Amino acid sequence: MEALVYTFLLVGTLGIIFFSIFFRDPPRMIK
Amino acid sequence: MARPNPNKQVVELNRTSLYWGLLLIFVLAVLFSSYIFN
Amino acid sequence: GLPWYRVHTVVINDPGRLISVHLMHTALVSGWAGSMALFEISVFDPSDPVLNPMWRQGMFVLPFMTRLGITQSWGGWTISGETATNPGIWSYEGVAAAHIILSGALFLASVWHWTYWDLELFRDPRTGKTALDLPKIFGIHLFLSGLLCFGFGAFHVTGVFGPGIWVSDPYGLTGSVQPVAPSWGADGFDPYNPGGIASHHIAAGILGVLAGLFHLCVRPSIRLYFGLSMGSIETVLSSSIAAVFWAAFVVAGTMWYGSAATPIELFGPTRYQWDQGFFQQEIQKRVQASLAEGASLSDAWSRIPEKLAFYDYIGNNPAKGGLFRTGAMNSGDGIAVGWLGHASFKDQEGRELFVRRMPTFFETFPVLLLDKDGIVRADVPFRKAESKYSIEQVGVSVTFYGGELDGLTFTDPATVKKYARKAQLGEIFEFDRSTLQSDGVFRSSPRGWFTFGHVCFALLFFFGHIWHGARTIFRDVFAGID
Amino acid sequence: IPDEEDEDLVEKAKANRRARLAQQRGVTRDFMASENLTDRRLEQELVPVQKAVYKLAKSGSQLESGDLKGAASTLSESWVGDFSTVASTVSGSTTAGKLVEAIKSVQAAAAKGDAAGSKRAYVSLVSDLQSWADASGLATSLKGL
Amino acid sequence: RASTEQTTKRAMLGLLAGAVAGALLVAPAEAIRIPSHEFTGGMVK
Amino acid sequence: TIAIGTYQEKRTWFDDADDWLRQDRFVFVGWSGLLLFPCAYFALGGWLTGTTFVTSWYTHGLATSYLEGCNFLTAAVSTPANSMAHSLLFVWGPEAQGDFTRWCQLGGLWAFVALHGAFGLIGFMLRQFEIARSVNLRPYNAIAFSAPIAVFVSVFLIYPLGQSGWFFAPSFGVAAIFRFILFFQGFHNWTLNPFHMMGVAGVLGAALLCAIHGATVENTLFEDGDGANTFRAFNPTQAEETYSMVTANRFWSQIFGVAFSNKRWLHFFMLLVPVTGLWMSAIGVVGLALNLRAYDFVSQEIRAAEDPEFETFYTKNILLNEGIRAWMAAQDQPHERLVFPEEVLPRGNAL
Amino acid sequence: AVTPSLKNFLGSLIAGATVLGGIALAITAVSKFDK
Amino acid sequence: TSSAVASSGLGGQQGLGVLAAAFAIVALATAGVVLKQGDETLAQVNNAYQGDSLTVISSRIAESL
Amino acid sequence: NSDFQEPGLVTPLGTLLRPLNSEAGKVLPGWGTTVLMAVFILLFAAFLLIILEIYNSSLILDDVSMSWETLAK
Amino acid sequence: EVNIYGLTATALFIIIPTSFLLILYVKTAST
Ligand code: CLA
Ligand code: CLA
Ligand code: CLA
Ligand code: CLA
Ligand SMILES: C=Cc1c(C)c2cc3nc(c4c5[nH]c(cc6nc(cc1[nH]2)C(C)=C6CC)c(C)c5C(=O)[C@@H]4C(=O)OC)[C@@H](CCC(=O)OC/C=C(\C)CCC[C@H](C)CCC[C@H](C)CCCC(C)C)[C@@H]3C
Ligand SMILES: CCCCCCCCCCCCCCCC(=O)OC[C@H](COP(=O)(O)OC[C@@H](O)CO)OC(=O)CCCCCCCCCCCCCCC
Ligand SMILES: CC1=C(/C=C/C(C)=C/C=C/C(C)=C/C=C/C=C(C)/C=C/C=C(C)/C=C/C2=C(C)CCCC2(C)C)C(C)(C)CCC1
Ligand SMILES: CC1=C(/C=C/C(C)=C/C=C/C(C)=C/C=C/C=C(C)/C=C/C=C(C)/C=C/C2=C(C)CCCC2(C)C)C(C)(C)CCC1
Repeated sequence: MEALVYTFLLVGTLGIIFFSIFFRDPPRMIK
Repeated sequence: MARPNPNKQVVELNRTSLYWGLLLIFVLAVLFSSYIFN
Repeated sequence: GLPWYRVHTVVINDPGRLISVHLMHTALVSGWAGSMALFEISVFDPSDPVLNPMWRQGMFVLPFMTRLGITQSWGGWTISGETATNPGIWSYEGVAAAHIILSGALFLASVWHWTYWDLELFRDPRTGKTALDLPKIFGIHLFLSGLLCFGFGAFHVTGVFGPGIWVSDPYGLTGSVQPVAPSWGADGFDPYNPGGIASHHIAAGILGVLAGLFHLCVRPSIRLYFGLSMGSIETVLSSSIAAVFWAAFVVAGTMWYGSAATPIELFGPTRYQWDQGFFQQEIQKRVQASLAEGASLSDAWSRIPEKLAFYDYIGNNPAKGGLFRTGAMNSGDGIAVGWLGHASFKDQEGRELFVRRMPTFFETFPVLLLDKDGIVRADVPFRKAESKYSIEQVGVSVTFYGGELDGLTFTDPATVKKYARKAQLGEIFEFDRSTLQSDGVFRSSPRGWFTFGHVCFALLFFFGHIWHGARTIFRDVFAGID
Repeated sequence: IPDEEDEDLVEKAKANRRARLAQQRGVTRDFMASENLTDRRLEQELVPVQKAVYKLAKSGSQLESGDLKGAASTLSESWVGDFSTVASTVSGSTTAGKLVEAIKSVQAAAAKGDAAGSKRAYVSLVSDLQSWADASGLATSLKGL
Repeated sequence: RASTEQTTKRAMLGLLAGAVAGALLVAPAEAIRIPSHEFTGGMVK
Repeated sequence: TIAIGTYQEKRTWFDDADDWLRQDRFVFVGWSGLLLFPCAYFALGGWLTGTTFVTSWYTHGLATSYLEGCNFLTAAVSTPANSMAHSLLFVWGPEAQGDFTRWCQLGGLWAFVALHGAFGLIGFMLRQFEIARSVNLRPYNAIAFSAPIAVFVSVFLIYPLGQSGWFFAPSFGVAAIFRFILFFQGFHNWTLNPFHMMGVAGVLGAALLCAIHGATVENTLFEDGDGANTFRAFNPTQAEETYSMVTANRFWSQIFGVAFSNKRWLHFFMLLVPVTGLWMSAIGVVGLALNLRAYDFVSQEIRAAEDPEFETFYTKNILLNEGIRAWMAAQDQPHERLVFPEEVLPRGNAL
Repeated sequence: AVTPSLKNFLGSLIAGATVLGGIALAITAVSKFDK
Repeated sequence: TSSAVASSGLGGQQGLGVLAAAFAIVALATAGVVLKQGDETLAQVNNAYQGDSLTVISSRIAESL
Repeated sequence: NSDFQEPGLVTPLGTLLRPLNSEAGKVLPGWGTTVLMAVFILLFAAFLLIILEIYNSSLILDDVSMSWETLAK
Repeated sequence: EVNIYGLTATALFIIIPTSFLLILYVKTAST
């Protein structure tokens, strides 16, 4: 059960990283 | 029910703040899960 | 569009909403007190008060109720192990229910003050704008606090109207809730003297009143008014954070080092009692006195109460613990059930050997049986290592005096080795480990958890004091105005 | 980390823990007396029982001869209640009930005719009180102040 | 036993130490201070 | 009514003192100076004297001084003996009895330096506040320094206070600090504590931010100078910034995936990372002060004990800690009077 | 009774008062001289 | 005049009533504390001396019959 | 706004307690009683030092024993 | 099902802050 929890947490971190990279709010404030 | 309070603003959270918070909570969970489960 | 961390600042001006918010916080804290009281009462096991006290069961708020006079319970039991016939209105359950009722009443008052925020009381007659006369408010509040402190010191602790407080013997064998007559001389300043409490709560009390009067009748100087920015509500926040910060360190230090307000019979022994051989020295002095009086060694060691021997055990040391070793002490090494007795080790020659006790630092310590001269005479190799002085070779034997295994002796090396490893922890003891499924690692007592939490909060509140003082002194720069 | 061991006499120690707890009271009191300290915790709830046992012993001594009917008069001079409440504190509503029943019964028997029945009831009461003191673990402290 | 075994090297080293220290202490202080005069000399507070 | 402004009353001695203190000279004294310059001075002095003449022979059984033949790396100002548990070690206190030589021998110089240094840190933080107020700036440097002062307070005062005495506080020296580090590794498993992990992340990320920011700013500069050297093509009175934020943002958004778009947020992040890391480290060491260490991983210990044929790097670290403790305790803690025979000293070949 | 430690502590109070007075007199004298 | 009214009100109420209540409470409590510390420090109950007979002999008197 | 957006609600307790929150901002001329505050601060610092040294065993008095053994009086 | 309380702690720590942040983001995004 612990392995599943660890894998889920790591997958969630990776998904957050991916979303931040690709689905970020556009930076028109300065550009 | 007496008079609307002029001091009534609204909290606002842009997307970058959301990503920062989610990353913080998930990374803290990653760090502390092994210790909590022993 | 306030950020998530500047949200509550919406209450920084209107006093009514501030009062409502503070009422909500008070209700939450009181409800927590009641809920923890109920939870611990549900989990508490009062059958054994000698080998299974409060501090071994992980209780936190129960000792704080007991320290001031709450002993009985509606379940018929008492914190003493006796049975109560007329618990009365003021029991553990009664106190918890009272706190819950107060939490609810404060919640209702909070919602009322939130609804009716605009009150004439908060507008000064001149300029008709919201304002608080902070010096006079402080005077009133200080007057009330001093009055309450004096009342507590002269009516509750001294026992003229109240029950008293928890006083115990130096070794924590027999303690109870008794009146505490004030002590005024220089002996009232060592915090191991309970009297010093009562006297304090009188003296300070009186001064409070006087101080309050002054702060009601004398206005601050203009230089002080502008220097400390007494017109802003944020300077008072900074000062109050500093005060609670200081109090947090003071209470944490008293809890860790010990005082008359933190008896070992409610919160458990301190690590400095194990380091300095307090209970060990007392036990040895009693055994030697009995021997000089003339008596058998078994008889001399059978007149030491189980409680005193239990205090002389490293497992009860608050220092031996872990940050993530959660739960009560019973869940670490099991529920104590009996005292095996004092173990005396004798080699084939006949000279008595003494086991080197484990220092607090060492998570694991090698076992060394050494004679009265400090010379190592036996030990156990690390792990299947070549041995020159070993239990098998030197042929040491363990004899038990007092306790359950009174008069028995062992010679087989396996049992002597096991009891030698058990002995370095202090007095040998017998543990039921199958009830709570205890893993086998030492846990920390309420002392350690209290001290850790409050020192951490003290540091965080130092940072808070710095930040809020900076935001007070630099108000104009932060606001970007003249 | 410490291992299991502990064999299986843990059941033996845990089964009769109440008797050891009762017996430890005398050891603690002797420890305090030798240390020249004051218990100020168990002695306060023991002086009323001390006076009760003295008064009951005198009642028996002056009743056995049958020379005075005032046994009943001094038997219930507002001291039996204190003994009953402290005994209930020690044991609670089970042994204390028996002790109060016995003391009232012997008082009634003495008040009726001070006949052989009263003496038999007094002897039974003394035996029951001695057994209760032995069980409570205070037996070493009652006698001889 | 501990005792210095050199007799006259003390003065020879001390003269050089003082001569070097004077210059080495005056120069960097000058370099750092001149900008301090510049900054606090008309645009300060 | 009788209103009033600010400073509309007669002058006072305080006004003259304040005017003199807050002048414009080479060194800004200010009020905080009265607490900072003396204290800090003595601290430094103490240490230097401590590292030059006094010895730790009677406290630790060591020789730590230039007069005894030690380097700069090995010299130190050792902590007092464990017998002086938490005595503040005043020169006039019951221990030294007013004797300066015996005071130095007993180790009171360490307490002198530590206390005066703590008050010097307080004075320095107050000095930062005073300078910021004098120049009408937000005092974020005060918080950035609240970080190291918290670390110092924790390590040098709360840890020894929770332990048996000052003896276990760090001794002011290079090799002394290395001994402190190895002692924590052996006895507390400090590397496995989540809070030292957070502090390590903070510090390394701070270094990364510093390097990346410097490189990006120096490699997106605007060409406003004919010469091949770009340092002279700038004066403090510029109007526009000297580097292209748009180009840096695009570069780090195409190489890494995310990039800053706000100077204030970027520099505040640079401020935030180290402070948070060091505060977490301070909380961890406060926990260690009570021996509340992250050491167990109880499941791993149980599994390793059950079957010897199960070895993870955690178990090897535990064995290394056992070795460190056993082989160090003999001399690192002379007050214990420990004599471990070679038979019982842990060894790898005995596994 | 006045134990030696108490005497030393009182002397320490006197000495610290002297040091504070010295700092105060220094700042007072120099401030008055310059203004 | 707002401050005039406030000054009159404070000088009256918070100048007399607060002092009176504080003095009354402090005097009552300190008098009680002193009286109970100088008069009653130990609890005294029961009376009379009795050591002539002990329960054992009286019990031993009435078992033959 | 007029009188800070019309007068607030009036309650009997509000009128009773109004005097205690009316004179906001009133101050004394000059330094007032700051010297007494300094004197009391110094005395309090001395008191704190005394208790700290008593509880740190840097100031041994005859009456105090400073150990658990004082719990037996 | 091992360390039920640990699993509950982890789940709550992952859910409550996540739900709070998402609710705030949705509430502000309506503007
Ligand atoms: C300072 C306040 C304080 C103190 C000293 C204690 C002390 C104690 N409590 Mg109490 N408790 C408190 C506040 C406090 N509690 C509050 C506010 C609550 C309400 C939630 C409770 C509810 C509570 C219950 C329900 C129980 C206790 C129990 C205990 C005992 C076991 C030790 C412990 O807490 O677990 C060890 C502590 C920890 C593991 C916490 C580690 C602290 C780190 C620094 C936090 C890091 C958090 C991190 C950032 C996020 C992690 C995320 C991760 C979960 C995924 C001990 C006597 C138990 C007991 O034995 O009672 C019978 C028990 O059953 N407490
Ligand atoms: C008497 C205590 C006290 C009081 C009344 C306040 C009140 C205030 N603070 Mg201060 N503060 C305090 C203690 C206090 N603080 C301490 C101890 C610290 C050190 C950590 C700080 C650090 C601090 C900073 C750095 C800032 C404030 C700010 C503020 C204002 C907005 C509140 C806020 O952060 O948004 C509301 C915050 C949240 C809704 C987030 C809560 C999430 C937390 C982090 C985790 C959950 C907490 C948990 C449920 C309960 C913990 C209980 C524990 C305290 C025992 C408000 C006036 C802010 C301000 O106005 O300045 C511009 C600001 O920037 N405070
Ligand atoms: C502002 C500068 C400053 C500061 C903050 C300190 C602070 C400190 N010094 Mg340092 N020191 C300083 C300047 C300073 N010193 C200077 C200039 C010298 C050279 C002369 C020294 C020489 C020195 C030595 C040699 C030692 C210290 C020590 C200490 C510590 C003990 C403080 C103590 O008990 O003093 C006394 C504190 C007070 C007297 C507080 C003021 C209270 C006033 C006087 C109250 C008066 C009111 C009233 C009359 C009292 C009534 C009571 C009674 C008389 C009836 C402390 C960390 C000692 C230490 O701990 O080292 C390990 C130590 O050994 N310092
Ligand atoms: C990748 C490797 C790595 C890294 C990056 C770190 C990072 C850190 N460790 Mg380490 N650590 C590691 C591995 C690592 N650790 C390992 C493997 C071990 C073995 C267990 C340790 C054992 C260890 C211990 C035992 C401690 C740390 C601490 C720390 C923190 C130091 C904070 C600081 O600056 O304190 C140093 C800074 C101060 C004390 C501030 C005082 C600064 C004063 C005011 C300056 C004085 C003026 C001076 C005279 C001016 C001269 C300037 C001149 C030098 C140029 C930091 C988070 C410490 C910590 O923060 O704990 C709370 C600590 O106690 N770690
Ligand atoms: C090795 C670690 C380390 C050192 C040595 C250090 C040193 C310094 N940082 C300062 C500042 C700062 N440091 C900051 C953030 C940080 N600093 C960090 C880490 C360090 N910073 C970290 C990790 C951060 C991130 C949070 C900030 C934000 C500031 C400043 O604003 C300030 C500055 O202006 O820098 C230019 C200066 C403070 C001057 C001072 O002490 O005031 C005078 C007080 C004194 C002298 C009293 C100290 C006495 C000490 C405690 C006694 C021991 C002294 C002996 C010499 C010890 C020797 C020990 C041996 C091992 C060598 C000084 C140059
Ligand atoms: C008035 C002080 C003037 C400066 C004196 C010389 C300073 C340099 C000292 C170098 C070490 C030499 C040994 C001196 C030490 C020494 O010989 O003391 C001895 C002296 C008296 O002790 P006796 O020798 O009489 O004791 C003998 C036996 O009876 C002991 O049981 O102790 C004191 O009265 C306190 C002296 C403090 C001297 C230090 C002054 C600084 C005090 C702390 C200031 C705090 C300021 C806080 C501000 C907030
Ligand atoms: C209305 C009312 C009522 C009732 C009420 C009630 C029943 C209440 C309850 C209440 C409650 C029942 C409350 C509770 C609360 C709780 C709380 C408030 C908690 C808190 C917690 C915390 C805060 C935590 C924290 C933490 C943790 C988690 C651990 C460690 C870390 C930290 C510290 C972070 C009635 C009907 C009777 C009547 C009328 C009034
Ligand atoms: C006695 C004492 C005191 C005081 C003290 C002091 C204040 C001191 C000071 C001191 C000091 C103030 C010292 C200084 C020192 C210095 C040094 C020791 C230096 C060194 C240097 C070096 C070694 C260098 C090297 C180098 C260089 C840089 C150049 C070239 C290269 C080389 C690397 C070679 C008192 C009475 C208060 C108290 C008690 C103690």
